[PDB]
Amino acid sequence: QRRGFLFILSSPSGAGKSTLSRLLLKDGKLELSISMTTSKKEFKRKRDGNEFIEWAEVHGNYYGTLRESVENVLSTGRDMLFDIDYQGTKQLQKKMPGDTVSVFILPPSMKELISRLYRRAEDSQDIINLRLKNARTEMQHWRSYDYVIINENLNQSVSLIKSIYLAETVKRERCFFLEPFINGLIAEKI
Amino acid sequence: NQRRGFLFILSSPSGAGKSTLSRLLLKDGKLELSISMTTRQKRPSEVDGLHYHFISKKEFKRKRDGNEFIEWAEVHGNYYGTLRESVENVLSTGRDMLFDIDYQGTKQLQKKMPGDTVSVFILPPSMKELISRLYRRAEDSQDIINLRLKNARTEMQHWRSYDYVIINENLNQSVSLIKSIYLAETVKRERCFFLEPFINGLIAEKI
Repeated sequence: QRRGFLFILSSPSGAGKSTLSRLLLKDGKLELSISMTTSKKEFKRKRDGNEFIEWAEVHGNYYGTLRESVENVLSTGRDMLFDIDYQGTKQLQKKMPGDTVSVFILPPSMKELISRLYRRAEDSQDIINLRLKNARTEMQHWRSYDYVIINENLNQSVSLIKSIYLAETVKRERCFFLEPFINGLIAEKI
Repeated sequence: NQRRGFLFILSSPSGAGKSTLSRLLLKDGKLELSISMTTRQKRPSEVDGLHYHFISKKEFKRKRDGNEFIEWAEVHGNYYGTLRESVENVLSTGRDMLFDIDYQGTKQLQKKMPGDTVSVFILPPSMKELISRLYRRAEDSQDIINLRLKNARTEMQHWRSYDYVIINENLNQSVSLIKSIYLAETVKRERCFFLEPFINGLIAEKI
């Protein structure tokens, strides 16, 4: 009845990604994308063939989403969740116009962002300060997002994100069933 | 006024449940209802100022020549219009307005205030369901019913003017959707002008 879209969530410091993602995947309406990771020669071949809708190098290995694998899902009306950074977001939005919905999630304050990082004991003060620097770089790209949420309350934020998702499932442009259905109401014999 | 107010436009073929959905959407107070001026004669059960301001054809004409209407249309043989001053006043406070109008008013608002309107078209699941709701509603003479059907068809011809289309299959689900559309648009980036100084605040904050 409708085309699926790629649901793109980004956060400076990307903190609580596993939690917010898990909360949005629980009911099953969103599919997680299975990324190809590092043959190395197939990655370059698929990249040189424009097979990737998104690609990045993380910790010395390549990760990518294949255009074919995403296009299969969206044609069936199933939506896909992406917890990625600005670099991935810009690649998808350029490649999939009309099929992307991007949400940027901001901290209520840097003081609160620092507090959350200082509750991840596996992070030295240096790593904390490096995460703060990357957070400031990411926040500068906020204008590339359809929606921006200030995470003042995680429960409110989950509610808002779910509303964004629900709202986008009934956008006129992606509900291709509307034209024959509405013509059918207009022509129905009474 | 941390973000731009917007005009939340609900349209439906008469008998698809727009009026009931509007009442439920007004309950939590975030939306203010737009009161249209009208040249329709006030019905015995109506009260001026609750849904319409009932004025004369000459007074409607004079308001139109004085540019007082941000939007006006002839709907079912009577004139209806929204005063620009009433919209300006609600939106200056950063507040959102609920609108109960047809496609003619919708198109004017979208052309004058691009980006500040959110339009939702509500459809029946069938015309049989539409007729079933029209009978259950009123004193239900066949003439009024046929004519409401004709109007319903003409309004549905203009569905491409609407940002969202909802098929009213379940009333609770329909309320959930429209409320979800409302909430999503309050956090739409292009109307949150507060963002830039707040994010510059986050980037320039001392750590």
